[PDB]
Amino acid sequence: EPLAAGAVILRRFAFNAAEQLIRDINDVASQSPFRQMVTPGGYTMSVAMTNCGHLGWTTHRQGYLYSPIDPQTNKPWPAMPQSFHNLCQRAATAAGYPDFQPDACLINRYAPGAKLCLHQDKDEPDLRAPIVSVSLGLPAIFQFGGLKRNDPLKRLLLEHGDVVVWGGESRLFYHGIQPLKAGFHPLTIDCRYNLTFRQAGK
DNA sequence: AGGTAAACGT
DNA sequence: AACGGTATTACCT
Ligand SMILES: O=C(O)CCC(=O)C(=O)O
Ligand SMILES: [Mn+2]
Repeated sequence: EPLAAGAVILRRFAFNAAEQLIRDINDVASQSPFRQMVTPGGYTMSVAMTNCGHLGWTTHRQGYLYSPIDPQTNKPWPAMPQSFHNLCQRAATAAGYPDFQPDACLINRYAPGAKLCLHQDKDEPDLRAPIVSVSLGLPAIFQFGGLKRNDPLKRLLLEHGDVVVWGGESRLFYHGIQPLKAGFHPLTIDCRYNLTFRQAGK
């Protein structure tokens, strides 16, 4: 019944914290605005993104990279809000990863139709640390597979406040998001946000 | 050697 | 529309 070895879903874990989380997303984006990044191959992603914390995930021509500087503003990413950090630590603890210290939070925003094709999170040098993923606003279908792209997928609806954590044996599993269905949510109005916490540095 | 980008047709 | 090809290569370090 558990998501996978080392992996768990904490349904509605972030429900009570969500209004403050969303105020702080708005604050982060007021400094480093959401933008749709362009892949190395030249395609614009459907998800709009920004980052907070000491390191931010970015693409550039040469690949994927963590950087301490937002290439759009040329200034450091905004500091990680304490609300984000406190929620992360509680969720990580509840999921069995009490020692997790993220230094990076990638904020994804899904408009209707936006998706994330199956991928692995492998840009982090220390793969001992888990990923903590917090869903806010409109629901989305999350794909969670195995070590190989063709391993069979579990498909789970992720609703507002749901937190998923993966690590250990499932750290490098393929995962993704199916094209967002249009809808209404009273706190985000017409979108989904996802916060993805990582330990990106050493 | 090995790391690793990947987001159209059936 | 769920599944899988593509990187079965071309380039870095
Ligand atoms: O949006 C999600 O639920 C997953 C996001 C994700 O996998 C990523 O940003 O790497
Ligand atoms: Mn991911």
